[PDB]
Amino acid sequence: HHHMRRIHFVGIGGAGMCGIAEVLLNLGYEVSGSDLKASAVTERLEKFGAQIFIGHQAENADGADVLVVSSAINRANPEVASALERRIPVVPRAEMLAELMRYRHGIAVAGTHGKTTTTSLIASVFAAGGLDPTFVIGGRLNAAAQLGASRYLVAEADESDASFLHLQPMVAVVTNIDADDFNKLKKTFVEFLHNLPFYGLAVMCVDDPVVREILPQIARPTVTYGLSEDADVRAINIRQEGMRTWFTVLRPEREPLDVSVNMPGLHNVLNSLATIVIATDEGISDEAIVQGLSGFQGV
Amino acid sequence: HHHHHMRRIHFVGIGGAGMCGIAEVLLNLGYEVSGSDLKASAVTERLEKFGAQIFIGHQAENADGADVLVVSSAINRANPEVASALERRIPVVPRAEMLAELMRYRHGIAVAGTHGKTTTTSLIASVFAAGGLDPTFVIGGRLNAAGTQLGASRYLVAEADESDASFLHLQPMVAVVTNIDADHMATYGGDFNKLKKTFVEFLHNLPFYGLAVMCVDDPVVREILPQIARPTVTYGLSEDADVRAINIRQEGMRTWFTVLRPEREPLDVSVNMPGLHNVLNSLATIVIATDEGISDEAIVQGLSGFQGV
Ligand SMILES: Cn1nc(Nc2nc(N[C@@H]3c4ccccc4C[C@@H]3O)nc3[nH]ncc23)cc1C(C)(C)C
Ligand SMILES: Cn1nc(Nc2nc(N[C@@H]3c4ccccc4C[C@@H]3O)nc3[nH]ncc23)cc1C(C)(C)C
Repeated sequence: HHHMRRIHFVGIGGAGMCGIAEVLLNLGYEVSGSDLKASAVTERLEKFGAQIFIGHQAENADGADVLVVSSAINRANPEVASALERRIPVVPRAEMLAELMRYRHGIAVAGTHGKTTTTSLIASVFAAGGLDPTFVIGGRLNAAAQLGASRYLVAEADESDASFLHLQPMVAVVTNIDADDFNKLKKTFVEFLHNLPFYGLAVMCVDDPVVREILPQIARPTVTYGLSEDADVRAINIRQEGMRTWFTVLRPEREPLDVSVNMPGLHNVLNSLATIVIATDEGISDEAIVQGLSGFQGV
Repeated sequence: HHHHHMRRIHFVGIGGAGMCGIAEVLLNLGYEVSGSDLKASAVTERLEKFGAQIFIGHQAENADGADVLVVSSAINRANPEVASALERRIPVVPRAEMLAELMRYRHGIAVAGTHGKTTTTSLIASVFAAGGLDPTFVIGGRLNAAGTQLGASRYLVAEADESDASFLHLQPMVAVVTNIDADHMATYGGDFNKLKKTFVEFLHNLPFYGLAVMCVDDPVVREILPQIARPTVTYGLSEDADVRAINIRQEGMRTWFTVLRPEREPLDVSVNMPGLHNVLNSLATIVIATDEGISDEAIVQGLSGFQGV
């Protein structure tokens, strides 16, 4: 009925691996893992319930329903070789990482520029609202308290990643689609957005020419943002004051809200606008949006 | 809306035989459903009794309040309901896309493969009904339920056509591949190779906790089996199938066979259709039924109760 009970990580002390294991533990799965040396990472994992093996031997994979490996599927590893011989699924860590969105309210931040900063800004505003998300930057899981505890999983989505077209987010942001086959690149972003359920939300920067271009092709609920006169969630009254930028944000069915972001540059007004759309969608108060954006120090 | 962005779905032409079933399921899921049609009918009256809001005629205002519009297929920008929706960035989707989407809300069992999808879908529905699971099932783009409340049960069984635009966007809990056959396409080319990758990508839409049900009698299914990084149960007459038919006795139009299953005693079943392919269709059904926890008696009675599509 449920065909994954025990997940085994080959190299579980690795920087991308330990976080995923911790989330799977918080989800209630049995997690085991092998690593070449014990560390604070593995010791923390066993206290969360991981079964830790030092060294690689075939028997370490016994009982596992699925194996997670760092990247390449290396049959020279005896744990992997045992799994493959017995037809146990072996998946790269990026695929298990994407899979985590199936269990959480996933917010995927895509686009050529601004993914990392916007992900960080969302995490800071959600923290100010007490929503304490787990968020993924550079393939590493962090919390804003065990990983995966929160209802929310905020993750950058890199268009060049093999897992990009397999995410199952509830909310997807596209900040821009930039040339830095471009037409195949556009279709990739359209297919990404159609992985939203019909009750999900596509958050689209209409200041970006290509995002605006593909907007009518997205058959999912949308909120647009930008400085553009037709953006649903719009920045006006922008006054750049040294290291902080003040602006008023217009939102559908809300009074104008005066905010500031504690970083200069017009692109950071855009990163903030994306964050505001998302925080607004989750019911975060004006006060928490103001504190998260203006209290922010950097990625 | 906030957090959940679909509350009301509007159907243009809701009285159509392909549309009314989808509306009924969405109503059973708890959504608000509205629909327009050129004339009232017994179909619209039934939908109104289930809670649908019915509009006769097409006027832009019929779409007011809708979060998503469903059209039969083509998106006709001359239709005032469609045009009003598009003007407001309300998604307008063909019914095949809304139909695919229903699997997200249900324990979806998608039956794929070049041959046998309809019979296997029907047999699974027959066995799940015998097990008291009251499945809704999809053959030919039409929704059906065990008896005559579409969508009431957790279970949704649907054929998955590789040539459909929604094929690589299904979210099943269980996926079947009966075979991957080139038919009149040649075997060792680029076209057939793209078809293989399509089936592999389809199976990778299973969650890691889902199940891939794979006919290893088929050469191409056997070929792609090592690429599937999902839990798999294989079936067939092959000696190495996890779930195997043996002791096959073809009796006119009725076929007896014994099924071997891991950790189970051999089970004698029969199907009321001739041909080894119907033994294969039955084996796929037994794998899924076994995985679901359905009793031997429901598997036997479900398979023998089926007379045809
Ligand atoms: C940290 N960071 N964050 C960004 N964020 C966004 N950048 C843009 N576009 C960009 C932009 C915006 C204004 C002037 C020049 C450019 C160039 C590019 O076009 N669009 C956006 N929409 N939502 C967010 C966002 C962009 C950047 C970089 C460019 C400093 C790496
Ligand atoms: C109704 N129906 N149902 C089927 N079901 C399955 N057919 C096959 N194989 C197929 C087969 C079988 C016998 C002769 C020719 C072919 C071609 C392909 O090879 N494999 C299977 N695995 N699970 C189920 C199943 C097949 C058929 C047809 C062929 C009568 C349309």
